Amino acid sequence: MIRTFETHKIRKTAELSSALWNFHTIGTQGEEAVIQAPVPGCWENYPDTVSYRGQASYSREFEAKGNIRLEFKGVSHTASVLVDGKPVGSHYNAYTPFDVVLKDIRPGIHQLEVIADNSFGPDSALHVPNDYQSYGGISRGVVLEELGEAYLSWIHFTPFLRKDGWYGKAEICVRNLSSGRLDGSVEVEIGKNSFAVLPIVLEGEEEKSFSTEELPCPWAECWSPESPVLYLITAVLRTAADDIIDRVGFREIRTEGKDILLNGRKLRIKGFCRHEDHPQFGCALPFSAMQHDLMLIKDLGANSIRTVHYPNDELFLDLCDEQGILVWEENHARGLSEENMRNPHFKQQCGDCIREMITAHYNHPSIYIWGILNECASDTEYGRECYSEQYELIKSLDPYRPRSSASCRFKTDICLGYPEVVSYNIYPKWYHDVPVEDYLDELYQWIQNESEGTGKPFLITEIGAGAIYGYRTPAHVKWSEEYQVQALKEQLQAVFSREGCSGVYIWQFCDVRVCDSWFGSRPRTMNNKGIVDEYRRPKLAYEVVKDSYRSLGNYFENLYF
Amino acid sequence: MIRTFETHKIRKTAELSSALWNFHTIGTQGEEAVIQAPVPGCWENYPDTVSYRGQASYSREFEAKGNIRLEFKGVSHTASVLVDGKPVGSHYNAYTPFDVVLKDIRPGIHQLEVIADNSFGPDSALHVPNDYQSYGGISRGVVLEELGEAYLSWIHFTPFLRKDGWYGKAEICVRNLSSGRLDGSVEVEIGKNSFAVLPIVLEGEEEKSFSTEELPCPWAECWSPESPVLYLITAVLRTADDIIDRVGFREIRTEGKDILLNGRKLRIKGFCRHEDHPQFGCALPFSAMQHDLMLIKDLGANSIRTVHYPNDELFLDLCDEQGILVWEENHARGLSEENMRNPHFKQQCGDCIREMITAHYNHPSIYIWGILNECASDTEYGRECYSEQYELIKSLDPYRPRSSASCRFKTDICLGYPEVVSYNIYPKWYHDVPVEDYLDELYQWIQNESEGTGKPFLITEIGAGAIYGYRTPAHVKWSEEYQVQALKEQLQAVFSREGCSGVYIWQFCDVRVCDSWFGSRPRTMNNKGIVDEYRRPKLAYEVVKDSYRSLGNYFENLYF
Amino acid sequence: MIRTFETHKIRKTAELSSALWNFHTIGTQGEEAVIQAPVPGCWENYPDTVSYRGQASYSREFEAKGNIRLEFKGVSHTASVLVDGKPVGSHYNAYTPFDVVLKDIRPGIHQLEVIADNSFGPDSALHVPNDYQSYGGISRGVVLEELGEAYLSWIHFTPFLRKDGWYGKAEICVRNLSSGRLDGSVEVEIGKNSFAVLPIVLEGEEEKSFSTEELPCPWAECWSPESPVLYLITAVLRTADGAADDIIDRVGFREIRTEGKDILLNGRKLRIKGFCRHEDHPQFGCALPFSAMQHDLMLIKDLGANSIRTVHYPNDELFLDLCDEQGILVWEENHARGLSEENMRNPHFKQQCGDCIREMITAHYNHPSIYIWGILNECASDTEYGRECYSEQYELIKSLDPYRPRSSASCRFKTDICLGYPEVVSYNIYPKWYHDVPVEDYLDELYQWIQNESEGTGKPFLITEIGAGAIYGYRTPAHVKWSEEYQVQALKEQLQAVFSREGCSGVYIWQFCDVRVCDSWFGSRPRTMNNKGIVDEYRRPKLAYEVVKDSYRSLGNYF
Ligand SMILES: [Cl-]
Ligand SMILES: [Cl-]
Ligand SMILES: [Cl-]
Repeated sequence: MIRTFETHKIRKTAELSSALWNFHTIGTQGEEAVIQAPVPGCWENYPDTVSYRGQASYSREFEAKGNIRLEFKGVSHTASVLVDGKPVGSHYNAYTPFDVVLKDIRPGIHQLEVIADNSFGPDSALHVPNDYQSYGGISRGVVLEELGEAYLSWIHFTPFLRKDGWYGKAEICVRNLSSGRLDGSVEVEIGKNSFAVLPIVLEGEEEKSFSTEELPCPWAECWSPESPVLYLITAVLRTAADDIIDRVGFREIRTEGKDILLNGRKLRIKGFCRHEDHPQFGCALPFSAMQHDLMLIKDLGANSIRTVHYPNDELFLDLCDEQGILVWEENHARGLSEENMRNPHFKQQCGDCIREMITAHYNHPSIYIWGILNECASDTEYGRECYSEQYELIKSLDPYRPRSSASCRFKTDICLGYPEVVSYNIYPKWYHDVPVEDYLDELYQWIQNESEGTGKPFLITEIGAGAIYGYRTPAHVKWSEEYQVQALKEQLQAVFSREGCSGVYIWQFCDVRVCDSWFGSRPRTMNNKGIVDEYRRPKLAYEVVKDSYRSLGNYFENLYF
Repeated sequence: MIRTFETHKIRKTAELSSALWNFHTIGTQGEEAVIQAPVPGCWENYPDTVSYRGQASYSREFEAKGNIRLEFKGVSHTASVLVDGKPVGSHYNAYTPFDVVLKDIRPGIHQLEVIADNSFGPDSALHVPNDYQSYGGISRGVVLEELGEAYLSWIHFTPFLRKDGWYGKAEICVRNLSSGRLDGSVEVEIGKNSFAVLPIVLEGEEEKSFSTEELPCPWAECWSPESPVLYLITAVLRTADDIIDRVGFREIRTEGKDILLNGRKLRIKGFCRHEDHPQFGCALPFSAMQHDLMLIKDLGANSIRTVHYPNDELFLDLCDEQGILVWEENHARGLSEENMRNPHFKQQCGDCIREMITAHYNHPSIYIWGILNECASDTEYGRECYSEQYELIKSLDPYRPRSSASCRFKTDICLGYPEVVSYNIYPKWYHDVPVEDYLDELYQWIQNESEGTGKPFLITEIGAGAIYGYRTPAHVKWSEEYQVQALKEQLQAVFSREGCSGVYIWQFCDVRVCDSWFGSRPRTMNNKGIVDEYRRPKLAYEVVKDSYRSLGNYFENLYF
Repeated sequence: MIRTFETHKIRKTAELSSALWNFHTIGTQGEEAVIQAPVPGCWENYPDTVSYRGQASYSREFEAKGNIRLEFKGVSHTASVLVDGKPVGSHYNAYTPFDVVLKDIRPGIHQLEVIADNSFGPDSALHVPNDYQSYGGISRGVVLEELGEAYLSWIHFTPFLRKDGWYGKAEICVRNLSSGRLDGSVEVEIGKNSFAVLPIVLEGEEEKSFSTEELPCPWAECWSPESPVLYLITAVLRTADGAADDIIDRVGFREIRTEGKDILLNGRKLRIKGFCRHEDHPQFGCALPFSAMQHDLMLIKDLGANSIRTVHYPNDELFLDLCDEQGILVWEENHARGLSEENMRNPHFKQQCGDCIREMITAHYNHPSIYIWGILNECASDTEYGRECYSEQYELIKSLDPYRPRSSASCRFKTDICLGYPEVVSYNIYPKWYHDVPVEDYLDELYQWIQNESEGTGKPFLITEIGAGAIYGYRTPAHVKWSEEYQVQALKEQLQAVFSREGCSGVYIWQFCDVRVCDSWFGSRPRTMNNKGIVDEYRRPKLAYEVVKDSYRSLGNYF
């Protein structure tokens, strides 16, 4: 399983994942055991490599002829792809998809080998020792596609809410693998309604996109948390032959003043930060584990998830689309110092992550905002140059969705003029003993009186508290579940009564494994601020969050007129 | 119960602790509940004050006439004593004893009240937010004595090992409560052997001490871990009063790189142990003390280090009787140069040292006095403080060796002063370096670059954290498996380190700490116990036992 | 420490416990090395004997001359006492005190040895494989007394509430150790008020009891939970030598009486808000120190309870002292739990029950906290032979204590044939734990059967056990049994029902804390523990702690 729907009926495709591949670590003189390992999977979950950091090899065979495309949905975190022993592709970043395209291969059985590497060091500017784990392995699916002379690389659909109803625009990218000029058309349907036919002309080996005009969609129903209506959009390429199928929802997301507006209504965010992490599956969570998390998150009363701190599996985003859950998705970065951001690969790897993330995820109605550079050095001049570059990269790829960044630069951020939404991570009553209301008011007033973020929508993108599941004390000391109950009660009461604040993401949904270097401040070498523990067992604070989130709706309905 | 033996047969004494007193917190405008609270006890263990920091009041009644003495073995941490509503004494520091002497009180029933305070702030230089808890309450016992017009305030006995066997010297301090001059004698016996009779002459209101000569003790058998023979020493004043203590005939001295007990080269197999228990705070009863001791003995240890303050004399009694060697230190842990410059610091350290050595002089188990654990021994002001306190110790007990647990890795400027050089190190917990390499780099520097060169060397702390119950195949830090492998490596290194006399593992059990340390202390506990706070053995318990049981108390096979 | 007050000022005494003694196992094919062990203590808490069942030796020395008494407050569970290598006494039952009296011993150093045995088998009819542990060792204190030619063996004080105020009677037992006749008097004062003088004539080697009349005590204030006023009662034996001996105890002026369906305390209708509590602790076995006792009591008071039931044996006098001073009502029972009809015809059963009852009431008579005597918890009250035993033992209690009410915690649901005998009818029930039946229905069906079809009709009625299991830390959204959430639900329904039941004087929750049990019970006892505590064995509150506290604190001590 790769998506919750079929993305191709014409193109010949087959999943190479959901299978056992041959696996062995590399980097030694001797023999290494070859074991049969699951793909998707993380090798930190296999008994003999629970602690392995380094390179390892995954291999299997496949059968194919002609022009082929191998799509990799995620390899943690550095990949080299070899087909029949020849290097044919490479990739950095565990959390965004990539592909290898091979022209006119011999028919028959081929050998596929992926070298996966989770090492830290100078080549890796995003994956570093950090407050979450960098796993190793083929952590998301793998797809073999047999192509013809040309194929549909992607389709991006954009809804528009006009005075008279829903309009839409489609943009399609076609890649010609033939050395000669190519002619044809692309026919586009949305939910079996006719939409457009685009004439295509490609010069030899050209990749180019073609846009339709803004067309009416009088048949379209809204996507919203209360009614998550989705449509399949289909593009069929005809030459002298190929398709792509995606899913869309008709919703508008814009900011106006201090309001985040969804389909014209003032949104209240009731959210969770959620890592892709699980004690048995690493970051390779199967469908069943995803939906289990989503059902707990819905039980808690939440309407939104924030993908700390990297792009998520499209299968998870699909499930948010289908259930009306709003998504903040951000590029892969957490807590990087100014010196970290001057790594010579940092800008290229951020740009690559952003490009791949938005190109792949453009169509997900659940995604209402793009985030960047969580807790990076937004208080420095060199930091500001990076924030500016990446914010403008986002706008060039998606001019419509709002943008933001979760800041921890308390009253020293110099980048708040750039985003549409100002967002702050704060931990009063955990890392600072100050009443939450006072801390939040001091920060909010500074933003409005002293920063270029004034008058914009404002989110608390992290608030919460640690608790080791099972540690309970009449003294309610920090790390006890009782103390976490008290902290979350006070924290949520303050954020939801802060005028000008659109809502909150609790840090965080579940406890998460972190890097060994963080052990000193991370009991059990875990981040323990989950409202459920790593085994999804509800801590005492679970009932406090549920009471709070279930007492509030998705929209501000009773604001002053 | 105050001691494991009776310290008085002539003097009239009654224990006022081991009882319920009336208790309420103070500092409010309204009514506070009066509850019946145990003494000894810490109010952090009573349900309604588990989080209380501040002042509280303890009171009961007692019957007495004439001259009386009220001895407090411990009040956590600042005390004010009132009798019939009049202030009559005060005290700072939870861990040392003190007394209140009142002259010629009317007969009948009297009101005793103790105001205990565990507050932090500028008045308190030793009790600070720290990596252990500052409890509140009457945490050790309370004794009422009815006195005549003079009494024995203490007796100190010193054994000497000479060419021809054991000698002894005794010093007794007598205090006169009458305005008139006082003449008498003091008869001293050890184990019902005649020892000396000292003539006494005291001016009015004078406290003065008198010493016997060095006298042979050919009947004396030695005290040692293998054979902890003890004798009762009794001093009887005649003008009428007595004092009884216990002594052991053992010699402790350093010679080169050796710590010598009765001429034999000692190997320390130790545990750091706080006075901490989840039910009893720092007010552990006899049964809880002996339970710890039986675990420590089962582990193969021969020694305990009183981190980071003097211990209950009842615990030291149990160590004397069981042959356990004790490192006892004054109350201080981790104080910066700025903390040490607190206007009260020098006074409070001096008072702690005086009360500690005066009260504990006779315990044969105590083989070394420590000071100023992890204080600022790398600074000049620190050195001034270490110097003063080391010399104070020598003036009070010129015979035991002195030391200090340092963490000033290659920067300590105070290693010229003590008889033993001692270091706290945490390789494979706080620093990922092979233990053998870290210890070698430190040991070489001491020998080649410091005035600690050529003296005996102890590791006074080494260990690793483990949250009891957290286990994982990945052996991450805080898992019990990781603590197993850390301790195995650490112990292997210290016992193979030539020049090192042994080790105190940090630590025996998990210990509650202050809320300000939560960030680096899971569960607001120090989790480096080999047993958890409920005394349940962690996985590493078997690794320590395997190490300690495979080694004796002495270096028997050194090069000749 | 043996008691919270001094029981002697004239008699010369010295505690031999609160000390290390020499300890080694005996009778094994292993090494029997000697270690230094605490007394009081249980050897299951010493690392090398954590699993040891059998015999072991405790020894120390003492110095004494002439007539001596050695008092043993508790040896678990079978003792042989030797002095200077010669056997001088023996005892069965872990939980009652006993003494050894020795005439005219040589002066100087003596060797004391105690062989303690916790084995199960045919000689032991009370200590059996059971739902609680039979520890081994000297588990309570030991006292050496140097006596003269006679001594005060006990003093029993009984208050009476009359129309014109408090009255009192005192009975003293004096034991002459001389072969010659003894003339003297016993002078008794209560709180420094003069009470009585009893003239004494004792033949050679006689032990005899002497009573006063019922005398007025106009100065006396009463004992109650709200005001637990206590007085020290002092008896001094005066002979030709002067004040030759004494005995000091403590009393409280309170009346306990049943009248109809009411348990009356100083006239008021009592409500029991109680806990069953074993003497069990994971570090201390059954040898809990003063600090551990008071920690338990402070938790029990925090929970809103006013009463404790000593499941299932007599308790340390130190604990009962602490209940006296804090106004906690005590149900105390003899040592027996769940013994079948066949278990009860063990040839030693009646002797051992009788010995336990005699020692319990003779030693504990004066405690004002004790308001009721229980016997034979969950024994074979539905059989004819069981009835015979109940009748014997109830009659034995009345001959030792004709004033306190009596009872027995029954589980013979609608089949008990012994409810005519006691003053209070008591039942253990576990609806919503062992039977899935709504608590109110089950309790109604039982209570109507008692009023309509048994000779228990019209008497006061208690639920002496109700509760549910929970393994601390096991929590699940499914609220399965053994989860802490399920225990919350069960206790809420359970306490609502009992306090709603017309004719019920109250309840003892089973139980205060989780308790170690015998290995043979493991099949139904997770962790080889009884897990029905409201705190766990380490005294950590389970979720149901808050449910109990809300229930108990919403009700007063009286109807
Ligand atoms: Cl954390
Ligand atoms: Cl720790
Ligand atoms: Cl159970």
